[PDB]
Amino acid sequence: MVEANLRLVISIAKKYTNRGLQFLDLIQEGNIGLMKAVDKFEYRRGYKFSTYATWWIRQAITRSIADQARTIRIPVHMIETINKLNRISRQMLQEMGREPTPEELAERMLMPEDKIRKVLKIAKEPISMETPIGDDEDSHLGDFIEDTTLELPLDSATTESLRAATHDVLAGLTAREAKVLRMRFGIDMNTDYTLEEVGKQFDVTRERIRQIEAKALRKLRHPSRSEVLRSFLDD
Amino acid sequence: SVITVGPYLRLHQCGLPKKMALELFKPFIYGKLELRGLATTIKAAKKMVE
Amino acid sequence: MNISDVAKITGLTSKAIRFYEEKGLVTPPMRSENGYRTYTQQHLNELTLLRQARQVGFNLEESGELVNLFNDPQRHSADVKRRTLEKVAEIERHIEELQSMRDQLLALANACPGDDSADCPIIENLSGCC
DNA sequence: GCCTTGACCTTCCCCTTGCTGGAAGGTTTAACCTGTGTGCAGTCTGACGCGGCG
DNA sequence: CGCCGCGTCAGACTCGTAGGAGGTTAAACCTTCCAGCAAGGGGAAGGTCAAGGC
Ligand SMILES: [Cu+2]
Repeated sequence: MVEANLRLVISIAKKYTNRGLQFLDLIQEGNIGLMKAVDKFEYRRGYKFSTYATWWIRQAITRSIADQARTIRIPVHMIETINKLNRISRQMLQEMGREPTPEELAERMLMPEDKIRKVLKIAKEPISMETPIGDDEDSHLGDFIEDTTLELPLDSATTESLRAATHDVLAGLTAREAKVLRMRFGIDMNTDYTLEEVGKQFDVTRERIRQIEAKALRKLRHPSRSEVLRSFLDD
Repeated sequence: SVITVGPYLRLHQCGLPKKMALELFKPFIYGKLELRGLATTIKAAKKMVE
Repeated sequence: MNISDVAKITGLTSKAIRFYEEKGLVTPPMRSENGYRTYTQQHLNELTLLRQARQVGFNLEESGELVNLFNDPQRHSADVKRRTLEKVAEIERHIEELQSMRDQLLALANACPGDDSADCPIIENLSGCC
């Protein structure tokens, strides 16, 4: 029975090799088609086996087209939405002579705008890093890309300078306050302690710890030492 | 750039438009501004440079 | 049973039934291996009881207790009717105080000129100024 | 500058009705229909290997 | 053995020019997970408003 009906299978797969993916894989899903069609068959009905099989095969492949065929996964529900959308769009094209409007086919479909928006935002596919953007093979699209991710050496050196000036100032304030604030803000280590934990390391206090913070602010506020950061004011 | 003639040059010399060099010797200048105390930092230096 | 057929028979929908089962408000219906909630004539009448219980006024909890009553063939019509009557009383209090509120609203509104004015006497009766 | 000391605020998670809507993910219909292709690609070409073939 | 043919591999450098896609292939029946509403209420954990004792 597998070897009975292979030719209908290829017939349908080539009827649908209107260019979704490729020939052979489709043909092979059709072969699984035929397997499960035969592996459960009701004979009592008295019809031809082949048609029962046929629609089972149709469903198998018409899924597998839509699961794969994009490196992005868009599950099936969105897929048939797009399908019926365009099935309506063709007839809007005729009976308008003109492209559609989101509100009009929203009315005709009876469903709301922002879905159509994000659909058409999502409906489109990726465009191949090495496409020939030049007139000739001048250079492909790769040159026209930025590494907008990593660093600025300017800002890196600027941040080093921030750090230098800051610990230079911390030398200028109280050892207690400066050290306790290096650790309270997590400087000079990996992790950031908090009010009570810094306290009960040091000692039990809570609110005079706050007032030690305000003290250090007054010590820093001090419009003679700001000038190592009065430009980092603008940083 | 495009080139033209200096018919008075001392050949080991070269012609040069400035602003090109102004970009090309930039962080040099930044360091030297910081060194002379004029612009002690880099955005200060850069603002003076602009 | 077929879960949609059951929900249409009781008028509810499936997530309603599921919400009630989450709240432990009926006999547990089994699933099938595919996962279809196996309802029953037992669940039919449990759900119809639990349906009209709140339309009457019995909440999720006391209506679960009513399905307990039904699932209790040892039940006592007394306590049933006593709770029916406690409900009558609570509805009475509700009616009385809602109509007290109504009367206050009507005293406010008929006292208003409705003269499309900045002089809306209602709001200044409501607001603690002046 | 060491201590609370009391008492007030702001944020952030979590909870209490009766559901509702959404998203992602599954499984079956008996009238049928049996070998593509489908637009390439316009033949660049001289030196050089090597398979067959005498 | 000495052709004959087929088959692979090569085909200067540096600047800039334009942004760019397209046509088509079920529907029903089910499953599980969470967002969100009133109208707020508890409650954690940092704080933060005054005020003291040396
Ligand atoms: Cu009024």
